[PDB]
Amino acid sequence: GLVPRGSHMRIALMQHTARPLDPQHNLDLIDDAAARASEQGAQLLLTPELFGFGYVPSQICAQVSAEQVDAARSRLRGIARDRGIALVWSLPGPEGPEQRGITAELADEHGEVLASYQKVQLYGPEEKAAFVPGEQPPPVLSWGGRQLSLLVAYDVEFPEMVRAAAARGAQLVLVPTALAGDETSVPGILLPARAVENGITLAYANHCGPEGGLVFDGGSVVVGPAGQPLGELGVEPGLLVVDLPDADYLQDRRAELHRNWL
Amino acid sequence: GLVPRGSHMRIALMQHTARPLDPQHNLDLIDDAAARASEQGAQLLLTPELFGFGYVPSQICAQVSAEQVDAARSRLRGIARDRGIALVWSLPGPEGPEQRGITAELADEHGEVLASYQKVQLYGPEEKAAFVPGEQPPPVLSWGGRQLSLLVAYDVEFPEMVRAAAARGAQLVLVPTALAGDETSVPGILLPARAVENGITLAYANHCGPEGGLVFDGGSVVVGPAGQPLGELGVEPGLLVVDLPDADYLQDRRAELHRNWL
Ligand SMILES: NC(=O)CCCCC(N)=O
Ligand SMILES: NC(=O)CCCCC(N)=O
Repeated sequence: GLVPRGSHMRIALMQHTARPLDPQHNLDLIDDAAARASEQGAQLLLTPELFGFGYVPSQICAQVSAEQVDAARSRLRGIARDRGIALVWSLPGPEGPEQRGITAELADEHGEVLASYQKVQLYGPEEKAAFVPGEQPPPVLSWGGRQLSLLVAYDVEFPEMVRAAAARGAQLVLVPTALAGDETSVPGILLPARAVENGITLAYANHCGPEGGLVFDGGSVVVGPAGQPLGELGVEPGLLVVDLPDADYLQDRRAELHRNWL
Repeated sequence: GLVPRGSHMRIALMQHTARPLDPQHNLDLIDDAAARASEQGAQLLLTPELFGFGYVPSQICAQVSAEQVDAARSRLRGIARDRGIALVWSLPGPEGPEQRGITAELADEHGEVLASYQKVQLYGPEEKAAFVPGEQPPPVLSWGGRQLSLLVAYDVEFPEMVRAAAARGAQLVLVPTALAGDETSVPGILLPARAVENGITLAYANHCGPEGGLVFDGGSVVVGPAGQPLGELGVEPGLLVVDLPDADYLQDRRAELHRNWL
């Protein structure tokens, strides 16, 4: 509807099926989503993990060059500009095939990249074979009047990763993902916990449908700091649009002890 | 019912109202529970936080001497013996009023204390004024064919505390608690997450009803490693009896990085 009294940030999440190794098609889909999100008055669009090339880690590593990643990145910056909306995307990193990870980046409505992050927790043997894990903590930055951060997919399943973002001041954690296999406890159990245990909002944007030998769950969701869904999708493609409203675990935690016990 | 094929541990949880500063009454209640649990073939009974003196931290600190704590402890060891069942209880620690914390201890069916733990995360100003926080990680020990551990109440709300137990090999985490205020997201959201994110079982034993200026939630529960309740109580007093059946987060986690980011 209309932007409410008492909300100063409206976000959008893209849920859709990508075609493996067809970035012209996948980027066209993000362009359409960015246009529809901007038309609904969203200021930011979050898109799923590796969407541009499809979630096909072994085939990315074998077939997708650094020049082809750079061209998709350049076009995504163009979409943020031409559609006038901040965009979070996830591509392979910019290094060579054997040296790059899986990334997430935030570009503003001018097409400038404000923040970049390399996925720390790679999932399973195919990712671990195709990508190098990140070594840096998630970034946190002011945008639209809140502290935003980025994490990718499996990352958010580790309470430590979200705690790292929140400990640096994050209020809204944006998470491109690619979750298949009817893993209902991730959105159902883990994500609400991450939100509650840190007093933060998390946005989780998944693929859906048949893609790269898997069938993705959909279930994209924005979870508020009480653990409740501010909005959620089912299994079908969709554009989720949400207005964010305007125990103190982060202070009580004995971090110095905890760091020695992990 | 009968002990099932495929289960070699049956546990019991006591949910009840304590009377503040009346350990003869409160220990009589634990004695009754221990008798009923043992009659149902349970090998261990878990009881709630500070049950013996009631959950009244400021009044414990002001009125309950080290000799009176020691006498209750001695009697609880007697109950484990006389009723022939392992018992987990939670009392003030054995030091002076100004030096003690909140503890949990496990005694075997012979009345010998196998493990002791001092609550690390104290909750709110009254606890923090009445008790000294623990400084040690949770203990983990073989008993009944599994690795058992202990945590207390608020502790379990910190993913780091349960991760510490699981990283030392815990399979079943036993948690005396005192949760009031209709805090449904603790049993509803956090506990299932703790179980899933570590692949462990957690038993959570609460007070219920009117006690010490609060009304306790009940909602005692045993949560399995899929995050599902193996058994649970509502708001009324009860004895919950459960048979325990016979992503690899603990291996994937980049603990060395995580320890620097908390
Ligand atoms: N792209 C990913 O990180 C997939 C995460 C799957 C995690 C899970 N728990 O099944
Ligand atoms: N005895 C306790 O540790 C009370 C925990 C209350 C925690 C909560 N989240 O409200």
